Amino acid sequence: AVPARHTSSAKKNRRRTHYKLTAPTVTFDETTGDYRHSHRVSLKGYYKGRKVR
Amino acid sequence: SNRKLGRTSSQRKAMLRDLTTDLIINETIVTTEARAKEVRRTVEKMITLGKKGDLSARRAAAAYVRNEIAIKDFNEETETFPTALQKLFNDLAKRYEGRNGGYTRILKVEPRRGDAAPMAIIELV
Amino acid sequence: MNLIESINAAQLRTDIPDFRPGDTVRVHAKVVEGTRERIQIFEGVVIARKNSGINETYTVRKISNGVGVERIFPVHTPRVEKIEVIRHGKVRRAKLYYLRALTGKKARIAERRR
Amino acid sequence: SKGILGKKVGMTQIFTDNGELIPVTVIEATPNTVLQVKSVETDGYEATQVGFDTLREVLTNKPAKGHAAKANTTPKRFVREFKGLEGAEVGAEITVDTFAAGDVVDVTGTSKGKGFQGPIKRHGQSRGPMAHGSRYHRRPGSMGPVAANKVPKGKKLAGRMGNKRVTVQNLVIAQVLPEKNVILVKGNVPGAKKSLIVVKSAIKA
Amino acid sequence: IQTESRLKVADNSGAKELLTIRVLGGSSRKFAGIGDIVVATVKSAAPGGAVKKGEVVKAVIVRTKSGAKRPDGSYIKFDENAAVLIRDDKTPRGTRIFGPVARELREGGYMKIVSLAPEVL
RNA sequence: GGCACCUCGAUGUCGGCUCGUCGCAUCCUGGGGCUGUAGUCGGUCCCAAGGGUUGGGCUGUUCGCCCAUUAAAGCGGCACGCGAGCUGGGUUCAGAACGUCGUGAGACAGUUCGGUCCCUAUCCGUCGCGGGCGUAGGUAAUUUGAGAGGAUCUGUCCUUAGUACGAGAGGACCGGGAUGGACUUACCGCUGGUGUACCAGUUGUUCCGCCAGGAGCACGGCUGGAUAGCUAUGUAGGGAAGGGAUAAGCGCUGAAAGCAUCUAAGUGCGAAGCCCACCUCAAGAUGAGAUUACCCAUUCGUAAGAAUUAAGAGCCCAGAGAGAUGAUCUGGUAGAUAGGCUGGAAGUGGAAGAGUUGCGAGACUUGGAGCGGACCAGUACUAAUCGCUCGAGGACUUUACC
RNA sequence: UAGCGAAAUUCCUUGUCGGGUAAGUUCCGACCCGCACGAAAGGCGUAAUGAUUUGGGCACUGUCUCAACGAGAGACUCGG
RNA sequence: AAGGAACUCGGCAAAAUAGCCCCGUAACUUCGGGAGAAGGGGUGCUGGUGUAAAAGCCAGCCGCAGUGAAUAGGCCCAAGC
Repeated sequence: AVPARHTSSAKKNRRRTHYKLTAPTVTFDETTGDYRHSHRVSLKGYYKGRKVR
Repeated sequence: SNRKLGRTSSQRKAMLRDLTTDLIINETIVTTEARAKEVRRTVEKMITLGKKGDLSARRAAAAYVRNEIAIKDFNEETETFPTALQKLFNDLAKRYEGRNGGYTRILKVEPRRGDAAPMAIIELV
Repeated sequence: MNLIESINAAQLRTDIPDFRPGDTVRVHAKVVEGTRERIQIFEGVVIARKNSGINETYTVRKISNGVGVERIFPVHTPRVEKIEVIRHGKVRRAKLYYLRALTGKKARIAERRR
Repeated sequence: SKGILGKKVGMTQIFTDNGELIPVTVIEATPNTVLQVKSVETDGYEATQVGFDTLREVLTNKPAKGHAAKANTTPKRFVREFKGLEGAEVGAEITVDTFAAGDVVDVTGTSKGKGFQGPIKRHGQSRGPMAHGSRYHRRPGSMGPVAANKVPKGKKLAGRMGNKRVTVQNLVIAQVLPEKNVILVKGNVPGAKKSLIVVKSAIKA
Repeated sequence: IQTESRLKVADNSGAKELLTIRVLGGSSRKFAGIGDIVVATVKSAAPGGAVKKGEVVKAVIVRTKSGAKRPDGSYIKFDENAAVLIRDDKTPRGTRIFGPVARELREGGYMKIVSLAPEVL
C-alpha cells in the first residue's frame, strides 16, 4: 500500500513509457479539406459522400 | 448484444420505451452509439411489426408506442400526420414493405466534447 | 445444428402417438433381471413431457403404493414400444408440480375432455 | 495416420445399440488435405503439417497460395501435424474412412475460453467460510512460509483461462458409423464452438 | 445422498427412526445412492421392534430423491427418502418390506430382500 | 530448561479457518530378510518419502477421550507455517460478581458475563496478457526439442482353488479377470440449478377521455415455468502396461586363504526410488534453432545514408469460439461478419377480436391457437465503403568451391 | 446454627454415580471428601418478568457437503 | 437439488412463522397472569338471501397460490442470576 522508498524519476518515466496517446487516422484534404475520419462523418455532413447533419 | 446499457432494465425498457417514440416523432436522431445499437436490433423488428396493420398486433404495439402530439403537423388540423399509431404504420411503411428488413442506417457522428462521447445518427428509410 | 437435426432425425421411431401434458399412461417396457426378456408393464400419472428435442421427453409419476415415483425416458427408445392414454387430461399449465399435493381431485380430475 | 481434419457442430445424445442412450457428438468429416510426408532427414521428426479448411481468395497470402507452392493446388486455412503416417501426395490426400491409431481415441481439442476467473473457479481449492463474522470468503489462502523472505511459484492462484489445448485420453466410441460428412464421437469431446478436433490415438493404449 | 438425516421405515423392524452415520467409499464417499450397505442408528422406535436409544446397526438404502441413471437411460424411480434395516447381513428383517422398490438393488446381494419385497420397479 | 546477544522511537505472542511445502526416526501402499512364522493372521528389522495419510461428539486451548471407519487413521519442521488473508472462544484494558488473601487501597491464571482486530499495493516476489528490440534481409507458416512443469493413489469380489498348506479349524502364494473410492481433466445433449428484453396466471394501484385490451409502479409486485449461456451433484475419462539404471537384498565363477568366498576383478537377478516412457509449457534454447514458400535485390553522389516499395503486415471498421483492456479469432462486401428480414425450432400455454352459452361469475368456437432473447438455415435490407501507415534490398573472414 | 453444596464458591480432580447424549470434561439430578459454602458483606426458596447466561429439542434452513447462478456500486477501458 | 447444524466456542447472521376472525390453550401461580401458550381452522370472486344494523347461508365460477403482493411473533423444555 504505502510506498517504501523514493521513485527515481527515470524509473518513474520508465513507468510513463507505454502510457502514451495514440494518433487517430485523419482523412486529409478532401477537396481542400475539411476532414473526417474513415468510418466517420465530415464536418460538412459527409459520410459515404452525402451530407447528413 | 442485448446488453446492459449502464442502466437498470427498468430503465432499459423505459429509456428504450422513450427513445423509440422520440425517434419516430422526429425523423432521424443523433444520440449515442450503444442505444443506437439497441435501436438497430429492436426498432427494426417492432416497426416491422409496424408493417402489419392489425389492430390487435398494433394494440400489442400500443405498449411500444405512447400518447404524442405531432410536430410533423398538422395532426391537430385535417389529416396530414397521425398520432403515434394507425397511419404512420403506412405513411412510413408503405415505402418500407418492399424492403426486406433493414430500415435504419447508422452513421458514426464525430464524438462529443462533453466527456468524449462518440454518438451517432440513425435514420429510417 | 442442421447436421444435428439430420443425424438425430435419423434412426428415431415415428410411431409414438401424440399426447398433451401428463396423465395415466400404459407403458410397455422390456427390462428383465432374469435376462429372459420379460415384459414390464408400467403405469402412473405422467406429470408432463420435457421439451427440447428428440431425446428429452416425459416422466411417469406413479404414486400407487403410497410412494410417488417417476420414470423419465425418451420416446424413440426401442426398449419401450407402446404407451397409451387412459384419461385425456387437459389442465391449465404444462408440468404439474402442483401435482405434488392434494391428491384426490387432481387424481380423478384432470380431464376437461371434449 | 488419423486424418481427423474437422470441427464439430455441437453436443448431443443418442441411443445407438441395444438402446443405450449415450452422450453423442460428431466431427464434420471434411475430406483430408494432407501434404507430403517430410521424413526424418531434412527435419528430425516424422509428422505431417497437414493443411485444412479451403480458403477463398481473401484469407490467403503468397506463402499460402505460396503454400500451394510446395503444395500442388488449393491453399487452406489450418495446418497441424500427425506423426504416424502413410503418405499419398504432396498437398492433399485421402479422406475420413481410414483409421490407423485406435478407437479409444485420446481426443485432442482446444478448450473453451472462459476467461479470467475467480481463484477457485478452476483451481478448485476450498472457498472460504461465509458466516460467523469473518471477512474471509472467496480468497484462496496464504502461500509463503515465513522462513524464507520469498513466495514460491507452482501454486495455482489465478490466471486468464480457457485457451489451453488438451489431449484427453481414451474417448470411447467404437468403429464409427461413417458418412460423407459425419464422425460419431462421445459426449464431452473437448474444444469449443468452431474448433478443430484433430486427434491421434493410443498413446497410453 | 448425505448421512446424518432422519429417515422413515419400510420394513418389519419397529424402528420408527433410521439415521445412518457414514457409508464407506473406502473412507471417502459422501454419497449413498443405491445398491450399497450403510450404517444405521435409531432414535425413535415402536413399542415393538428391537431397541430405541442410539444403536449402531447396519442397513441397506432403499429410497432416495433419485439414484443412478439406468444403463437404459430411462430414469430413476422414487421421490422421497427411505431405507430398511439389515438383518445382520443381506437378509431382511421381516416379511412385509412395505412399499415399492426398484430393480437396481438386485444386482448387489440384495435379491433376498427383493424376494421379500412385493413389487420392484 | 538455562543463557540476555537483536527486537521498548513497536519482533501483535493461543487456538482455529484457508493455503501449503519439505524432512524422514515410514502409518498404509513396494520389495526383502529373520521368525518362538504349517499356513491364515502375526512379531521383527533392511532399503524405501512416488502417492495417500477419514469424518463427527466433547474439550476456547494443546493433549486426550468416544463413535464409526478405511490403505493407513504417521511424526515433525517451517516466526508452536501463515492477522498489510481471516476469526477472536484464550489470557491481554476499564466494569461487575464470587471464592480466598490483604484493615484498606486492592490482589491472587482461580472462575465467569460483557469487552475497541485500520491500511486506497511503491519495490522485490506471484499469477496471466502485452508492447520495444534481437535472432546479419524483409516476411509468412511449420514443427523439432535444450529445458520446465503436471500427474502418479487405493479397495472389493471371482478364478486360479477351499486348492497348496493344514487331523482340523482355518485358509493360501503367484497369477488372470471384473468392480468401486476419492482425486483430477474436459464439457452442459442428459439430473438439473440459474435465468432481470420469453410466455403464462395474478393482488393492489395510477394512466392510456369509456369499457375491453394494455402500460407504469409495488424487490424482477408475487408465482408457474423456461430459450440461450454459465455451472455440479450432470456426463465421460485416467493413474495401464512398459524400458533402463538400480537401493536394499538374493547370484554363478572366483581370488590372499589350493578350501571357502554374491567380490577383489568378471558376470546376473532385483523395488510405488531415479530416469525415460503419459500429458502440458517450450528456440529470448542469444546456442536465438531446423524446415516450407514468397518478395526480391530498388531510386537518389548514397561515403554516410535518405526515400520509395515489394512480399506483406497493420491502422480503421464489424462482431464473437475470445476477451479487464490490450492481445486472439472471425470478417470487411469477390458478403453471411454483426444487426434486421424470412422459415423453422424455442418455452409458454389456447392470444386478441368476433361469436355461442350463462342473471353473472364464467365455459366454448375461431385455434397446439397466439406469442416468442442471446437457437439454426437462407436473405445484402443496413454496417463492415472510401482511405491511410509501417514495412528488405540483405557485412566480414576462411575453405570447399565461391 | 439453620439451610445449600461441585455453587458465578472444590485447580484440589474431566470427584463419584445416574439421566440427556451412539457418540458427552460442558448440561441436569443426586450424592457433599465443604482447600475455601453460608446467614443481613443477607442464606435457602420464589410464579410472572429478562436484547440475561447456558443445556437440550422442535420448526425453518446455502451456515456447510460444495458450491453455482444472475441484479446493482466500485473495481477495470476511456474523457473530465 | 438432496441433506440438515453435522460450521463454529456458540443455529452467529439469514431462513420461517406473523394480519384479521373463529376454536382451543398445559405448567405453576404471589391466583392477576401464564397466553397470541401451544396446536387448529378459515380468508378469492359470481349471483342470490341478509345484510344495509349484521355475520352466516346456498349454489356456482375459478384458481399454483386467495391479509395472491406489501406491512405485521420463530417456538418449546430446563437451570442459574
